[PDB]
Amino acid sequence: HRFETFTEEPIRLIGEEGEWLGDFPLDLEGEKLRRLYRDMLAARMLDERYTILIRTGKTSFIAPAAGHEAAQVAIAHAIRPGFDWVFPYYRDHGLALALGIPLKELLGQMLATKADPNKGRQMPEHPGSKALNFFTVASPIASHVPPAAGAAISMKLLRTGQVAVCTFGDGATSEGDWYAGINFAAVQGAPAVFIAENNFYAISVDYRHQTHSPTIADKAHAFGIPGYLVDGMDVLASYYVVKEAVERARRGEGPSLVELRVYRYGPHSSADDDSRYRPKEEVAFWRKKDPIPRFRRFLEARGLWNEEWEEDVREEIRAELERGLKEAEEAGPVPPEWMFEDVFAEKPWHLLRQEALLKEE
Amino acid sequence: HRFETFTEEPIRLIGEEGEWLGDFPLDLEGEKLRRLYRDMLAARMLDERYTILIRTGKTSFIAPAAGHEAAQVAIAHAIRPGFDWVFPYYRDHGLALALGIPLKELLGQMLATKADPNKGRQMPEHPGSKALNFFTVASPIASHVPPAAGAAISMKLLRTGQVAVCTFGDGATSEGDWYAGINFAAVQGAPAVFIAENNFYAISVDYRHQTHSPTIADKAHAFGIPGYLVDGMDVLASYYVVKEAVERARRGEGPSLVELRVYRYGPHSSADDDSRYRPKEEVAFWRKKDPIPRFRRFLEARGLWNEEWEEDVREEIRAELERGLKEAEEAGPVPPEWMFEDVFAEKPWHLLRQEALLKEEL
Amino acid sequence: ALMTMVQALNRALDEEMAKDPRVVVLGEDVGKRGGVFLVTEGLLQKYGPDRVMDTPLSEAAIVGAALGMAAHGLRPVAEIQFADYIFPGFDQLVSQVAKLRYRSGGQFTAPLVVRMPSGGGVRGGHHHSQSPEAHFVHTAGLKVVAVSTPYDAKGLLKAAIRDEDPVVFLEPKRLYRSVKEEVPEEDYTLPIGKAALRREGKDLTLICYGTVMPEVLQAAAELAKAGVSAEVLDLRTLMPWDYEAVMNSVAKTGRVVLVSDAPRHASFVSEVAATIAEDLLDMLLAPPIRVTGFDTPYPYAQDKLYLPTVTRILNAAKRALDY
Amino acid sequence: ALMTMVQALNRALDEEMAKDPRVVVLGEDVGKRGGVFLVTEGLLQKYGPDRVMDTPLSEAAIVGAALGMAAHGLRPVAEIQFADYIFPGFDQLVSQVAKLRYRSGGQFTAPLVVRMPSGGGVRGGHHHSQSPEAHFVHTAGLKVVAVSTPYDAKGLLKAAIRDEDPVVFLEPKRLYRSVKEEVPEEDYTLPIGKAALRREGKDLTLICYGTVMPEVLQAAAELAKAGVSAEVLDLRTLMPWDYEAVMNSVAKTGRVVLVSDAPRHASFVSEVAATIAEDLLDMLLAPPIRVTGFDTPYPYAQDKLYLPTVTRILNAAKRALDY
Ligand SMILES: Cc1ncc(C[n+]2csc(CCOP(=O)(O)OP(=O)(O)O)c2C)c(N)n1
Ligand SMILES: Cc1ncc(C[n+]2csc(CCOP(=O)(O)OP(=O)(O)O)c2C)c(N)n1
Ligand SMILES: CC(C)CCC(=O)O
Ligand SMILES: [Mg+2]
Ligand SMILES: [Mg+2]
Repeated sequence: HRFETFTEEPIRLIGEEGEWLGDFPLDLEGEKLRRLYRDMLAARMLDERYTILIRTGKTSFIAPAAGHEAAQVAIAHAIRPGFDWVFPYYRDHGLALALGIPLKELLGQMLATKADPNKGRQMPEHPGSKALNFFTVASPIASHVPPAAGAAISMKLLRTGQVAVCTFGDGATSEGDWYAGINFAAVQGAPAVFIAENNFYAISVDYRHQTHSPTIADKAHAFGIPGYLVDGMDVLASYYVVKEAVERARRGEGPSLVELRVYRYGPHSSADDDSRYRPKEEVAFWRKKDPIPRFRRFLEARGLWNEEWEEDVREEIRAELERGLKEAEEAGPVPPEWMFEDVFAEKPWHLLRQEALLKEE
Repeated sequence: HRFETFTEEPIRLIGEEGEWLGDFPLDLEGEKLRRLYRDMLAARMLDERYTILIRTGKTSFIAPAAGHEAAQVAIAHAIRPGFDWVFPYYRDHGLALALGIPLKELLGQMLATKADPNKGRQMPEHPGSKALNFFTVASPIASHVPPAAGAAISMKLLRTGQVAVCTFGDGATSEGDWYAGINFAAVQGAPAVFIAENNFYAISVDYRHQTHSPTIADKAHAFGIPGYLVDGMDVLASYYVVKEAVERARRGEGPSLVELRVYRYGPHSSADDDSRYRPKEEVAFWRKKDPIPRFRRFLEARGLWNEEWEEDVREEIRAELERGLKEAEEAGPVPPEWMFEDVFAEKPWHLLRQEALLKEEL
Repeated sequence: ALMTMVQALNRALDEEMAKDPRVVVLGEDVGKRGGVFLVTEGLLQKYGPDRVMDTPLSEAAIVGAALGMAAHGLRPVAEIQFADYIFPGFDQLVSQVAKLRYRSGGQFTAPLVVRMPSGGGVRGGHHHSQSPEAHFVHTAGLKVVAVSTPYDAKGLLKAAIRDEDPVVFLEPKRLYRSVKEEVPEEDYTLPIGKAALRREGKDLTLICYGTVMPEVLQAAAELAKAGVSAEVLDLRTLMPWDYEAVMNSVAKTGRVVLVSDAPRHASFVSEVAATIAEDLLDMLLAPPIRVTGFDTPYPYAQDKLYLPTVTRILNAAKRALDY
Repeated sequence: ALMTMVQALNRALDEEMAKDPRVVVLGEDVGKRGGVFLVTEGLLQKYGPDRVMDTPLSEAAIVGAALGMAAHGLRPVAEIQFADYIFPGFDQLVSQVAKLRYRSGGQFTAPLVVRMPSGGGVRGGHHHSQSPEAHFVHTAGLKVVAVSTPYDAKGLLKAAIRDEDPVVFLEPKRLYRSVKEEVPEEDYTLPIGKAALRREGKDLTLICYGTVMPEVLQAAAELAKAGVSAEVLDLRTLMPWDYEAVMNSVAKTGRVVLVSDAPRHASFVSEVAATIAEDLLDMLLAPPIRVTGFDTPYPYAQDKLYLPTVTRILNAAKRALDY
């Protein structure tokens, strides 16, 4: 019914051998459990497809999300897509995918083609969708926390019954705006859920040098809101705790801070060298905690998984990826004139002049 | 000895009848105890003097510190003035007085005369002293928290053995820089002590609309450092808890967040109207909690206070105040030229041209 | 009805809030207290805590939440107690607010207003605010307005509240009650982006706005005593500014002096000056002269000297005329 | 020895750190990582964690702590990973750092350096391309330096570290390894506040700095083949800028073009341009022309159309010459 706050050990629901560890009985249909797995696989494969986009030069930058799948897919399923709002950051393409954002739009933004509803205005890993309330990613770390708080306050005043989820890494919790935004949301009892995808690294800076609080969940005490420590490699534990936080917010009980402990298997980004500041013992250790194989065992133990289904799912996903990429590419390059559009609702005199000057070029 | 952290009830040491509540023996000599009292009177009297400076049009702005005496005097005595650093805010003139800053300089800053070592650059309530490591007050709320952290880190790297105390109000705890600065200090285990003078108001915004954490001390959890809830109207509790945090810092154990619960008897400032958002009941109720009378009874119960001594102290104080104001005034107005001084070590070409352009007018 | 700027601004908010339930006011001490300058007086009492809300002491939270509210469904009018204090929430303003429409390809908008008192020039016991408009003008995506009359205050604030683009609204504190003016109680707006001709002249163009208005107007009067007709042009909107109005005036007079209390270097008047030189060189009879705040932090003691004086403005006018 | 700008900068830091124990480096990923651009590579292993320290992800903590350290006894060189990310720490930079000496009547000083990669031409989008120098130049109390060669990189950074005044040091990232120029291994410094003459000419003056030097120098070269002798001036220091160097050149040539990738409105080149028009109108044979970045957030897709092209510069030069 209600998870424990500030727990000593991270909350986990999936046993080492695929057994259910929850006090309450599992209440998700087999179809839904398979959906969760499907989405994680799609997320992992999207990530690997991104790697290829780098190698072929189709995209100039990527932020490997491998290892974040359980957390990202769980979040996507704890809210109501198209109704609730999501304020993500650059590494959430897995969450974006499971939320329902068309591959066409994601790959379109990665490649900066007309398929990008964001019109190729930003560098890769900056998705955004009006239709799915996926607040367009901004580069400055934690800068989207105050806005998330605001949207939540808006939902409360307008009594829309919506919820706003805000995701960010461990490093983000050190920014002043992170604290300021949440503090305000907490004071207003706003329906917002702040979720940390803690991978113990902010590029090369480790958690030990990031903050002195033993956990991120503890930071919740600074706002007087509940904080949860969760195994982010456990898709069920992540879904249920975030789900509970979301329901709490939706019923007007205020925000919560959920810490999903995960691990970044790839380098910080395509412009980094992971195996240049991390102990192989640590990486190896965590590679055995991969959320996908872990949930696979849980499904297998219940007759919800088999090798043949694995193959079909992977092949369906691969086909979709190709279709999506093809559509994004065929959309064509964004027009040069678009550079002067959307700065304001309409172009003022100086932009018209600047555009005109450029056109003469 | 170690005080309890995150206590539900604020830490107190002075009983209502002057009884010692500590779970350790009172170790302050009789003289030192009387000094704490003396300084609180001085702080209070300076504050009332500020009220007159406004009425008489001598200064254009004051931030009444009446009610913060126990907290401010305690902090001033928990550290080693001239050695340790202080990163204060505008309402700490009581702390500045007890720390040993010359009245000539405090009032000079209030009157913007050449007596102000800060050269009348900022509005009143912005004292600053190099001699006493009193980091010059800045206007933007909590902007002094990160610097305090840097100073502390410097003290650690240079093995000076100094500590940096940083004071601020409840409202300041809502700023991002407040959090960002302390977080860095905690991660580095820097010898810094962050002290909140919680008067439950940020001008007109009450605590309830300021933050959702039940106390400011609870915020320490976000940094993994100890947090203390203290009765800011109890000078002994304030002195000892802060002192302990200073010692913890001095011995390399990292920072602490100390919340001193006090009350702002006057309006936020001379530009505000207290009786416009506060019930006379609340104010009167905390009036009975004046830290001065409370500590008086404590000394009285030990034969360390008497009417005669009080009058003697008050008279010596009011004389010092009049002398300080006199010196501050006779200092003379700050020169218009100083307007271009200290922007940089030396005035660059554009400032020279600008300073020359002003003379075409003077 | 005659009223001060404070009264006009207050009436503008009251009016807009009565017209649209989505208009909300948020900031430090704006509710119960009615604001440190009383601009929001009585609004909480009339519209309630869900329409007028005191916020925690954090400019990042104010600007940022406003952006979130605007993107979601409200029309927030945020207040930064003093222009100087916008910095703690500077990133929210320039990275989130200013670029929302652009970075989202138009999917998300920021119909919000951020008002704030600025400048010094008055010792009422309040903080002297160094005008930071340049920071805003330099940032693409923000509309910037600075008013100087009760009539303009009402007309433009209402215009900003209806404008879908983010608007930074500067209110010179020295002008909050410095003079009453006839302000229609009927609904009306003024156009953002259009300058106002305060006085027509043919010998000298005085480009200005906000804080310095008083000294600039008196300087024109002094000039009139000497047979010199100065054209005083109050830009009002700094972004996008009235290019036409500026150039038409300079073209006429042939000589111009730009005045502002903002620091000189990379200031907004510097932009206008550089643009006049780049486009109307052939129409200049004298060099565009800039009278601005000095390149120093705002001095409390020498406030009288920092804020451009009538004399400083006249010395520049003379230099432009005798050229 | 021949080295890239990164090598020169690293050399400078190493030299000053070996020279003075008080010199420390702090910022995100500056230690074990050696910096995201390798500028601090090896310093940690050589000087220890207490002199090269990784910081939490907070620009306010970085700048502010650097301020506190400088005021107390250290000589910190703070790093902001990308100039675009200076904003979260903006208040610390403009309120604490810039005004410390001033507001304390000289009692406290800020001997600190704030390094940051900047400029476009690297497909950085909105927050990996900005050139925010204007924000700094407009703030009294800060010295601003933008280098464009490995030689200047070492000389000016060393200078900055020795200067007791706060210095914001900008490093155009596209130039981090653009070339391997000759850089003396011996100890030398360069004067802050002095422009560097790249090309002597008499038909046109090209004022620029940082990011755009490649296209500008190339524009000069192409002007030569066409018979036009253009003088190229790299300001190097934006605040205080070399007033004499600029006026002398313009006095001679009579026509000037200012180039920068920073947004146009209220930019730094706008300041110099406005100042040229104000003090040398009589020496101008053509309007001061500004080739700047467009007044829009830095676009990803149209990256190459945003950054000034050699063509764009030549067109400006042509208008100046054909005037
Ligand atoms: C304000 C700001 N400073 C610095 C950067 C550069 N930067 C980009 S990603 C990153 C790491 C953030 O780490 P974390 O929040 O843990 O997220 P992760 O990448 O690990 O998922 C940094 C420092 C930035 N984008 N914004
Ligand atoms: C960044 C910033 N925002 C707003 C202000 C205006 N302001 C001045 S004092 C004050 C109240 C601060 O209250 P608190 O920190 O509780 O201290 P107190 O005055 O109650 O002791 C405010 C909001 C400011 N100085 N700086
Ligand atoms: C004097 C300041 C520190 C407080 C009042 C203000 O900020 O206006
Ligand atoms: Mg991380
Ligand atoms: Mg308070």
